[PDB]
Amino acid sequence: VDPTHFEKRFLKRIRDLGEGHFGKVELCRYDPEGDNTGEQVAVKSLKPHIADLKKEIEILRNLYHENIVKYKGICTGIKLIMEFLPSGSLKEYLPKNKNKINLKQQLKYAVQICKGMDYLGSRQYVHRDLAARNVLVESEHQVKIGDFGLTKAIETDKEYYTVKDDRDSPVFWYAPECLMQSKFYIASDVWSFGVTLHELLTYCDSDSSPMALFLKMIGHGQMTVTRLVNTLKEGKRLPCPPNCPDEVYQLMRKCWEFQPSNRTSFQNLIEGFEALLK
Ligand SMILES: COc1ccc(Cl)cc1-c1nn(C)cc1NC(=O)c1cncc2cn(C)nc12
Repeated sequence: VDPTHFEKRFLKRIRDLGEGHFGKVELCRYDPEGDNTGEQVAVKSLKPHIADLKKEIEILRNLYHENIVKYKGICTGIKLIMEFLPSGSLKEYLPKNKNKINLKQQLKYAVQICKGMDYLGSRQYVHRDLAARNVLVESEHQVKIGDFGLTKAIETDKEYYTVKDDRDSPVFWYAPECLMQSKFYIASDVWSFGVTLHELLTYCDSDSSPMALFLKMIGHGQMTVTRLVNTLKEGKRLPCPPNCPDEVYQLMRKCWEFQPSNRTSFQNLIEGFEALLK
């Protein structure tokens, strides 16, 4: 018996957890005994791209870290089976738990995101989609990177992976090199982390989301990106979140050096946050 093989006959759908343009995540119970005592699992599938999900499955099957959602197996199109985190993403969790998640907890979540991302980069992968919606909450004390749908392998001795396609990109989390040349470096993930940190510090408030704040700064869906690149070239950046200490904001700003080669590393962020937590 292969513990990573989930038979369709016993994989029972319970309800939706979330959905995108092409992907879907559902809560299921894998219930071979048929009495509703089986383990609950999160199941990612595609809406009725298949090659992409097979690549994501193989990436996650080979990642093992406390701040990366656990791979459990497959159901064979194909479905990806993972552990289930009932608290969902930071985007759903933070607005409902502000009283519980103070600055000290926010900085510990920032450390955990950095550790999971640093592990990913050590494996020569660039995530390309780091945002609060992709950070899952295990508990009030732990977060995990929870999706790898856009993840690419950077070739050995190369510094970036080039992605040119017709798909909708999270442009308000993208570094200048991603917007201008579709080049993704590990440092491009650091830029996205700075935006995710801003979301975490604003408790994922929609009125002060990266998209809302950049749209206020820039003033059509087709001219948006050029005005965003120009704003970044001018040295403009997302403002300090409400009640965020300047020392935290300065670490966030080091994520957003214009050139990828000047940005902080994830390990330097971890050390900076650990110094503030002491
Ligand atoms: C990262 O989240 C997503 C990624 C991709 C897509 Cl199509 C949707 C979501 C998502 N949206 N919402 C509202 C809630 C989501 N997920 C979960 O609650 C979830 C829970 N436990 C383990 C999970 C593993 N994954 C991939 N997702 C997991």
